[PDB]
Amino acid sequence: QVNIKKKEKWGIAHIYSSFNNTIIHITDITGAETISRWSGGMVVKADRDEPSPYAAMLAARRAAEEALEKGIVGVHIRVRAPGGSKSKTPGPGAQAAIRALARAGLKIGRVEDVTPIPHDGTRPKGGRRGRRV
RNA sequence: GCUCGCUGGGGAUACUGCGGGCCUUGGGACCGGGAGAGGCCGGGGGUACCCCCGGGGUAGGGGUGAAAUCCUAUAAUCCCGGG
Repeated sequence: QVNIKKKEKWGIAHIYSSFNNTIIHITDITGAETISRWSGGMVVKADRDEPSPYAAMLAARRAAEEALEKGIVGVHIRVRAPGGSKSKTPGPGAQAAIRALARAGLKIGRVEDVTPIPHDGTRPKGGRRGRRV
């Protein structure tokens, strides 16, 4: 690690928001180095706390502390969602992670839509009425 | 008055049938601008999924109303680049 002349590293904080868990992973600008990867499960094991927003807040906060050591001080936030036969809407940890970043002191200059939306179409599981209980 | 089904001649020509003539009002046909997810063929773009190659990166991922099966450690999820 020499040949820094940017004078302020920037990291594209990736947020994958499933209804089944929330994962928060941060990489530098390139994407070529992962500093942090923290998931809801690693925070707390209980299968319902896994997508829960409090669990997601703390996972994002942990990563955020690591990012500050690095001198990652600005973040782009890239929101996506599951998409191949799931709902394409982002889960609860999106809103939680944005809040953990806002408290954490990492300033957001862009908000980015890299979510799976096809222009070629994908069918999600149902039963001819969608999902039901 | 009767099922009242049949017959012959004379007359009329509105309406109907037929033969002839005639007219554009119906019908089909002509020409010019114009719009279109009409049909047939060829070319081509991107989004998104998937597979595989390489990098990066650990311990859970996945799934639900909750779960469980299941999936994962010479490494899955995760994140990048390429085909």
